[PDB]
Amino acid sequence: MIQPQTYLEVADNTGARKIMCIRVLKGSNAKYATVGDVIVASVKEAIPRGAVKEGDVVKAVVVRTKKEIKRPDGSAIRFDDNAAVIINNQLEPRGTRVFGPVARELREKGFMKIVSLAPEVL
Amino acid sequence: GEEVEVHNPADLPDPTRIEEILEPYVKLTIFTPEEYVGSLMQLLQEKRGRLVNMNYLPGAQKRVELVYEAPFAEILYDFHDRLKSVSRGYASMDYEQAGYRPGDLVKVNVLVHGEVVDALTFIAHREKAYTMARAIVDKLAEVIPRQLFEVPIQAAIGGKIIARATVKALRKDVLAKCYGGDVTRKKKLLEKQKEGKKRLKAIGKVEVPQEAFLAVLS
Amino acid sequence: MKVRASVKRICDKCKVIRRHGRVYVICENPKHKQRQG
Amino acid sequence: MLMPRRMKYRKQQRGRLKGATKGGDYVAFGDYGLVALEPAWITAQQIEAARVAMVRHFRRGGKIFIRIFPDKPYTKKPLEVRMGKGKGNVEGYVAVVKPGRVMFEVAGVTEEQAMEALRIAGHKLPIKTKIVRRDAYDEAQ
RNA sequence: CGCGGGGUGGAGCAGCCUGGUAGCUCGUCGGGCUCAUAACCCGAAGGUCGUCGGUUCAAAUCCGGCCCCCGCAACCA
RNA sequence: GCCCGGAUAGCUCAGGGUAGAGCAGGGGAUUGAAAAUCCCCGUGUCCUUGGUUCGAUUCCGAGUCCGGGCACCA
RNA sequence: CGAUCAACGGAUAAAAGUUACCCCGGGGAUAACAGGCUGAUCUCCCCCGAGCGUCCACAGCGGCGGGGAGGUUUGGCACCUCGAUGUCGGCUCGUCGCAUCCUGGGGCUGAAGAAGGUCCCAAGGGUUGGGCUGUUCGCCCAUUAAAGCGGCACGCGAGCUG
RNA sequence: CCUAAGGUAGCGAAAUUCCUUGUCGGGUAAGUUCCGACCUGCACGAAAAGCGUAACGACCGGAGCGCUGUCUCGGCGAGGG
Ligand SMILES: [Mg+2]
Ligand SMILES: [Mg+2]
Ligand SMILES: [Mg+2]
Ligand SMILES: [Mg+2]
Ligand SMILES: [Mg+2]
Ligand SMILES: [Mg+2]
Ligand SMILES: [Mg+2]
Ligand SMILES: [Mg+2]
Ligand SMILES: [Mg+2]
Ligand SMILES: [Mg+2]
Ligand SMILES: [Mg+2]
Ligand SMILES: [Mg+2]
Ligand SMILES: [Mg+2]
Ligand SMILES: [Mg+2]
Ligand SMILES: [Mg+2]
Ligand SMILES: [Mg+2]
Ligand SMILES: [Mg+2]
Ligand SMILES: [Mg+2]
Ligand SMILES: [Mg+2]
Ligand SMILES: [Mg+2]
Ligand SMILES: [Mg+2]
Ligand SMILES: [Mg+2]
Ligand SMILES: [Mg+2]
Ligand SMILES: [Mg+2]
Ligand SMILES: [Mg+2]
Ligand SMILES: [Mg+2]
Ligand SMILES: [Mg+2]
Ligand SMILES: [Mg+2]
Ligand SMILES: [Mg+2]
Ligand SMILES: [Mg+2]
Ligand SMILES: [Mg+2]
Ligand SMILES: [Mg+2]
Ligand SMILES: [Mg+2]
Ligand SMILES: [Mg+2]
Ligand SMILES: [Mg+2]
Ligand SMILES: [Mg+2]
Ligand SMILES: [Mg+2]
Ligand SMILES: [Mg+2]
Ligand SMILES: [Mg+2]
Ligand SMILES: [Mg+2]
Ligand SMILES: [Mg+2]
Ligand SMILES: [Mg+2]
Ligand SMILES: [Mg+2]
Ligand SMILES: [Mg+2]
Ligand SMILES: [Mg+2]
Ligand SMILES: [Mg+2]
Ligand SMILES: [Mg+2]
Ligand SMILES: [Mg+2]
Ligand SMILES: [Mg+2]
Ligand SMILES: [Mg+2]
Ligand SMILES: [Mg+2]
Ligand SMILES: [Mg+2]
Ligand SMILES: [Mg+2]
Ligand SMILES: [Mg+2]
Ligand SMILES: [Mg+2]
Ligand SMILES: [Mg+2]
Ligand SMILES: [Mg+2]
Ligand SMILES: [Mg+2]
Ligand SMILES: [Mg+2]
Ligand SMILES: [Mg+2]
Ligand SMILES: [Mg+2]
Ligand SMILES: [Mg+2]
Ligand SMILES: [Mg+2]
Ligand SMILES: [Mg+2]
Ligand SMILES: [Mg+2]
Ligand SMILES: [Mg+2]
Ligand SMILES: [Mg+2]
Ligand SMILES: [Mg+2]
Ligand SMILES: [Mg+2]
Ligand SMILES: [Mg+2]
Ligand SMILES: [Mg+2]
Ligand SMILES: [Mg+2]
Ligand SMILES: [Mg+2]
Ligand SMILES: [Mg+2]
Ligand SMILES: [Mg+2]
Ligand SMILES: [Mg+2]
Ligand SMILES: [Mg+2]
Ligand SMILES: [Mg+2]
Ligand SMILES: [Mg+2]
Ligand SMILES: [Mg+2]
Ligand SMILES: [Mg+2]
Ligand SMILES: [Mg+2]
Ligand SMILES: [Mg+2]
Ligand SMILES: [Mg+2]
Ligand SMILES: [Mg+2]
Ligand SMILES: [Mg+2]
Ligand SMILES: [Mg+2]
Ligand SMILES: [Mg+2]
Ligand SMILES: [Mg+2]
Ligand SMILES: [Mg+2]
Ligand SMILES: [Mg+2]
Ligand SMILES: [Mg+2]
Ligand SMILES: [Mg+2]
Ligand SMILES: [Mg+2]
Ligand SMILES: [Mg+2]
Ligand SMILES: [Mg+2]
Ligand SMILES: [Mg+2]
Ligand SMILES: [Mg+2]
Ligand SMILES: [Zn+2]
Repeated sequence: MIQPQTYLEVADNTGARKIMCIRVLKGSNAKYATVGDVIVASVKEAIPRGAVKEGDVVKAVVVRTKKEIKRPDGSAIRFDDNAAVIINNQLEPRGTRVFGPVARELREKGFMKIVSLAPEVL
Repeated sequence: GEEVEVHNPADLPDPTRIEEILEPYVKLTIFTPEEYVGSLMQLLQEKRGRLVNMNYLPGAQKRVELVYEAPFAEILYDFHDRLKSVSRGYASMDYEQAGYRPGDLVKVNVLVHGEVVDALTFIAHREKAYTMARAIVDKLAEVIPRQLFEVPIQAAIGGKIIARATVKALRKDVLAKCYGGDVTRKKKLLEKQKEGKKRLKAIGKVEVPQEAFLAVLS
Repeated sequence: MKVRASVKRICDKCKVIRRHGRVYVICENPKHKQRQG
Repeated sequence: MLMPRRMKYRKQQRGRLKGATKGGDYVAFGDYGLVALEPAWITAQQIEAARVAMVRHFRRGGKIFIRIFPDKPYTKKPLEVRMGKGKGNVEGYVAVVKPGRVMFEVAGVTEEQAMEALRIAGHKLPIKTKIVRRDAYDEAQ
């Protein structure tokens, strides 16, 4: 449940450590972004000599959220952070490792590359 | 003697002492089917290729082979695409270098706000250069940073401008609180602004952004 | 269609007719099709 | 465009626009003419636009007679200015044309050329007009 | 736009209250001094007075139009 | 667009009986050779196109443009 | 005989300013807001067809000139309101016009397709979130089918802000 | 040419800069505000003091962190009406 202003942890080795959401890429006036949605975001913190650097404007898919998502089996899942993986226009990760669990919803929404890179799909 | 105006139309020798600018030409052979020929020739005309030769390989009946000497630069983007499109695909092409040759070519300079932008100096054939200059002047108009003063954009074939565009002229609505009624109070603010734009026009060095170069040079 | 106040022959193959009060031009060249308005 | 070379007075009162034209009602120099059907102050810029239009039409051949002259100065207050403080400044000259007046005449030109040049020229003036052809009635005048 | 001032050799200024007369400094040009340049000395040219009109026997001058330049003003909303 | 004008040599320019000068050059004079100075010499398709004239840079058109006025122009 | 008593029927022989610290009597006889009348200016639409558009005046354009409409601009006028009709901008709540931003239907195209351009019909609904600035505007960022323009006392302070 | 004499140091788009959101640089995804600079100071300038200055300020700007019903966007609940 991400909206502009919200800070996300970046769960990949692109070099970004924190990004802030500047727009959720879903329709023309969507209020919120959940797991498997795409955001435009500003890189707020990065490690040196990374691939992305502070000030860059990037795309990213939400990979975990702190607000639980409700599943059609009747269950729900909740994570400790709101986190994202930086991706390109082809929805491909720009890094080569993803860190931490990710949500199973990423598979249907078309982020298979990210889903395999993950250490756990919940 | 001779040498080559290299990767810099700006870095010419002094067109004071000059007598021959040389294009690269090329021996260009076109295997069309039938009388797409009619289309083909119109294409090679505006590409300024001299028609040297044509020969029918008869049998049925279409097949014609056309030989052309054409400026090398006049292919390179555009041509192959248009060869293919006016001929529903059946036209072929091959070539080899075939040397150099004199061309009636002009140096077209591009100045923004009176200053010559070397980065945009090019070189064209006097049949076309106006239409070339009539184009860049206007695309540069749409991407230059609108200033506090109106910015002229110009193209000159050596010391004579041939194509002109103008950028605004961002201004302040100096009359915004003027519901008095007295025209003298609008004039007072209008005079001062007119005087200031003169001053900012005279000493106003505009720089072209690297984002504009990429926009004109696509 | 060309919708104008002054509709007129454009080429000699053009033909001028009256239609629903407005003056019309019809012609074998569709560019010349005009109704008044 | 025409204006008097010198004037006794710079500003003059508007006057009325009554009556048929006083003179200049018969074709006097050419073969065809354009005559006014309504009164008006025809401005110099208008006259110039009518002249040029017919000129353009006679690119090789033809004589154009301009038989109206803008001698009446036209006055206008500066914009956004209250009433008073004297009469406006001269901003142009007009010619007073009453109905029946011959304003332009063409000669040395085929009938078709003449009635087309005068038709365009009419389209440049603020008044309805009628194209006319030198008559025995002009000769008798 | 309103008020006031102004426009004169190439530059910067007198002259015009005041009609008849155009001056000062520098610059320019010809000559000298010096080996030479400047400084300096001698000699000369260059103004029809922004421009059109009027008044007058006569206009830089006086009066009006037009052009341009400078200063001041444009307030209560 | 508009009023005033203004497009004349590579450049900055003077101007109804085919137009020049500075300047850049190239060459030459001066010098031991240069700089400076000076001499000599061009292609002007008198901006482009059309017409006007016996004769057009000039005049009539049109086209593109340049410097000042108005006007659009947070 | 002393008058530029020239504010020239000539108030004293003798006279300038300032008030945002202000006060009273009056005036909608008279300005500023809004309304009205007008429509120069403004916006929009036409007429003419000179010139573009390799070719072709009218796919798209439209010199010089000409005719109108609107009543959103700046004004002109001074008609009700000065024993008071509270201002800009925002927020809130809208509703209306259509000269249509998107979406629906068309005609033309310099419309192969797709995507455009342009004009015709069309007002049912829709017409984002931010940075700057009091701002309305506008510029920028990120999007979007689109990020329309105007009227309603430049809608709306006995509804709020200030 | 004119003046009594022609504004020095320092400072400068400023509590001053009109034109003006001047230009350049910083900060922001985006900065008419802000900070640094430039100097074209309409109209800074030396006890109506000039340029600075540690500390101090319920003074007025600009930025970030923290934290929040200020807001997305409103819900519920309590008591006095
Ligand atoms: Mg945060
Ligand atoms: Mg992680
Ligand atoms: Mg940084
Ligand atoms: Mg008002
Ligand atoms: Mg027509
Ligand atoms: Mg038919
Ligand atoms: Mg009139
Ligand atoms: Mg009048
Ligand atoms: Mg009056
Ligand atoms: Mg008047
Ligand atoms: Mg008419
Ligand atoms: Mg002088
Ligand atoms: Mg005297
Ligand atoms: Mg001498
Ligand atoms: Mg010697
Ligand atoms: Mg005079
Ligand atoms: Mg006399
Ligand atoms: Mg005289
Ligand atoms: Mg005299
Ligand atoms: Mg005289
Ligand atoms: Mg006052
Ligand atoms: Mg006021
Ligand atoms: Mg703005
Ligand atoms: Mg008295
Ligand atoms: Mg009196
Ligand atoms: Mg009296
Ligand atoms: Mg009396
Ligand atoms: Mg007395
Ligand atoms: Mg008093
Ligand atoms: Mg006062
Ligand atoms: Mg006070
Ligand atoms: Mg008090
Ligand atoms: Mg006090
Ligand atoms: Mg009192
Ligand atoms: Mg009353
Ligand atoms: Mg009244
Ligand atoms: Mg009264
Ligand atoms: Mg009101
Ligand atoms: Mg009322
Ligand atoms: Mg109207
Ligand atoms: Mg009306
Ligand atoms: Mg209409
Ligand atoms: Mg054409
Ligand atoms: Mg056509
Ligand atoms: Mg109204
Ligand atoms: Mg009004
Ligand atoms: Mg009113
Ligand atoms: Mg009355
Ligand atoms: Mg009142
Ligand atoms: Mg009262
Ligand atoms: Mg009452
Ligand atoms: Mg706001
Ligand atoms: Mg509304
Ligand atoms: Mg409609
Ligand atoms: Mg439309
Ligand atoms: Mg539609
Ligand atoms: Mg296509
Ligand atoms: Mg299609
Ligand atoms: Mg479309
Ligand atoms: Mg269509
Ligand atoms: Mg609708
Ligand atoms: Mg709507
Ligand atoms: Mg703010
Ligand atoms: Mg769409
Ligand atoms: Mg917005
Ligand atoms: Mg209003
Ligand atoms: Mg209101
Ligand atoms: Mg209130
Ligand atoms: Mg309010
Ligand atoms: Mg009320
Ligand atoms: Mg306040
Ligand atoms: Mg308060
Ligand atoms: Mg001294
Ligand atoms: Mg000072
Ligand atoms: Mg100093
Ligand atoms: Mg400064
Ligand atoms: Mg600043
Ligand atoms: Mg100041
Ligand atoms: Mg700025
Ligand atoms: Mg910056
Ligand atoms: Mg940055
Ligand atoms: Mg930056
Ligand atoms: Mg930036
Ligand atoms: Mg800035
Ligand atoms: Mg600043
Ligand atoms: Mg600062
Ligand atoms: Mg001070
Ligand atoms: Mg002082
Ligand atoms: Mg002192
Ligand atoms: Mg002090
Ligand atoms: Mg200080
Ligand atoms: Mg110290
Ligand atoms: Mg301090
Ligand atoms: Mg304090
Ligand atoms: Mg901020
Ligand atoms: Mg709340
Ligand atoms: Mg409650
Ligand atoms: Mg309760
Ligand atoms: Zn037809």
